[PDB]
Amino acid sequence: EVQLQQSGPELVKPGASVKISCKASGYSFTGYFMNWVKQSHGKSLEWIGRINPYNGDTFYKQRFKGKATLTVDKSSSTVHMDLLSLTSEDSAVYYCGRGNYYFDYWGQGTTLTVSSAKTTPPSVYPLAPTNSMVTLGCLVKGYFPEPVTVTWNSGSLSSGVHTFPAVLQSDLYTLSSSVTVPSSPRPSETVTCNVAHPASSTKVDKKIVPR
Amino acid sequence: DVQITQSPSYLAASPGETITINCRTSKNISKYLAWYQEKPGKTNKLLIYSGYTLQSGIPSRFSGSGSGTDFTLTISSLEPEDFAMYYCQQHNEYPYTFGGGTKLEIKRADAAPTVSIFPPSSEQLTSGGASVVCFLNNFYPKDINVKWKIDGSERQNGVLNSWTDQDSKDSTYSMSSTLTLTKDEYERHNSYTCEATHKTSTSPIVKSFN
Amino acid sequence: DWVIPPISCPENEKGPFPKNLVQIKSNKDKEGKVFYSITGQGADTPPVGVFIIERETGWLKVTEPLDRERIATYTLFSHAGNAVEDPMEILITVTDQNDNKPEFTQEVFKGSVMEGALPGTSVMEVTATDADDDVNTYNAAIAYTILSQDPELPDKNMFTINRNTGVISVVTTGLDRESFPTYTLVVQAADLQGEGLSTTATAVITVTD
Ligand SMILES: [Ca+2]
Ligand SMILES: [Ca+2]
Ligand SMILES: [Ca+2]
Repeated sequence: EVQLQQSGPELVKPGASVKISCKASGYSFTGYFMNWVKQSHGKSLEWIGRINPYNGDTFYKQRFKGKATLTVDKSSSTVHMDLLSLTSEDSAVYYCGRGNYYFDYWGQGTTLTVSSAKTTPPSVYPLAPTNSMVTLGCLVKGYFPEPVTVTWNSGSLSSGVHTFPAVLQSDLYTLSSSVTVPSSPRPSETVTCNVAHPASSTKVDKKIVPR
Repeated sequence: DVQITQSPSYLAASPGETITINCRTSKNISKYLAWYQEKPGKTNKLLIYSGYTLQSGIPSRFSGSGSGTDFTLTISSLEPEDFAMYYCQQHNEYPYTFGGGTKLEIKRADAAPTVSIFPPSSEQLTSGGASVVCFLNNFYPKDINVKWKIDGSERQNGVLNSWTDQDSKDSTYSMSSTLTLTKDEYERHNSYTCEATHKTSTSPIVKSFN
Repeated sequence: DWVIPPISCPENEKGPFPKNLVQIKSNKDKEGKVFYSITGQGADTPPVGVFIIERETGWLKVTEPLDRERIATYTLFSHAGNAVEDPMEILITVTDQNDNKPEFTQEVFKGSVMEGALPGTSVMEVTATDADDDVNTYNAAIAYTILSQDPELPDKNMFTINRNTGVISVVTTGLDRESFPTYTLVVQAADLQGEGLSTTATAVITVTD
């Protein structure tokens, strides 16, 4: 089984450089060219260039000369891509793919985020409410190191949940989550959202109490 | 460079139907076009290469045609797995280039959005901020518009919107809207309203706070 | 004798159509009006409509893109309540664009070489064809290259391939069957003398006794 395994996500300030790696297995490494493809958020796929692993021979798309450097390490069946003088426009998902022409196998992609913002913990704010179904939520605002994880009642209550993709507001991310329960003549149960934010070591619970 | 126009961008269908996706190229590339499928959490999947050659592991209800400048991917008897993103790529010449993509979404009965409005919390108002949040949940189709009206007056500044993809369990869409002001700019007014305009109602659905 | 020369029209032309090619005239239009029409493949006999004319002016037009690899040349006949002139032979030549890639005659080529063969020993031949005009352009001028060799022992380059003929030869001593009994080469054929469109294939070389 062919497998292209890429290195983990990169978060770097502008002006810096990163090297993204992609390790191949399951086939004779030097038999196929390796490729790198860029995909910006919402945008389409863009081919950056290729390298012949047998001899390091490269070919670049014109607009990436001086932005991207492709290298190979045969002893470890790994291809590397250097990205130099990074800008916010470089923020994207980058894919490696096997093939001299079409790409019959792809890596899972590497996410590059280019930003000058500092690691910031999120502020969590309740969103309290009557129809037979009732919607509750909580707002996750003002964090930078993506991502966060929102669970309701420690994951026991999971259906009826809508965790919305974050939005970049002044170099910081804001996210909201909503949960709907069909609360009834019984006294409305307590409900708390559990916001996990790894990169700041932040585990926070905010209980939603109706006004 | 070979430019590719891939149409349509979006396409809604039901299991069992047959759909087509088209790529037109700016140069005659003979047969050397390939089709790929994209799905979250999965590596991209080659379906057809060289115009009409079915890749190993792909069922024959995927078929390709064309040569020169006009190419078509055809998917007969759609299965639920087939609802995904699709890309063509010419592998004729450097630099390789891709079509803009096609999102194949699943047809579903029209649904009105359940909309809820929320005033800023006690904590946020102590921090000095005031974000009023509006949820528009489980509607279909995805086309929807939100106007914010602060005391009957429309405001387009400070609004941030966020959309989910089509839900996997019930095929609906949801949207979140957030107007952001500060206690100074906030408490000058009394009523705040989001109103949603959608296919399912001739008059917008309105939810207000005081 | 003054005749209309062959009209050349490139294939794969873009819009808009119709596109003018040549105008034909009969000086018998001096006395009275003349009606023009053309016959032949591309106008009359199949294919149909590719070449047309407007009877009032005599403008021979083309209405859709051409493909040299299907129809390389057309031959039409121009005409003029009575016939005015004996028909005129109008030859149309489709000029070539590099729109086809070289293809190897097969995906995998088998070959064998004797262990200890001296450098220069012919091993095998790979072959590709290009469907473009190889007499008036370079769009079918194929150069062969080796893209990779597996394994890379005793040496990284045990073999060479001739740019023009596709013959693969030994360049290094040391072929040993008990050591490395098979070599796999990825071979490439590119047109425009090696600078243009390419495809690949595989050469599998067995080392014998
Ligand atoms: Ca042609
Ligand atoms: Ca041609
Ligand atoms: Ca050619």
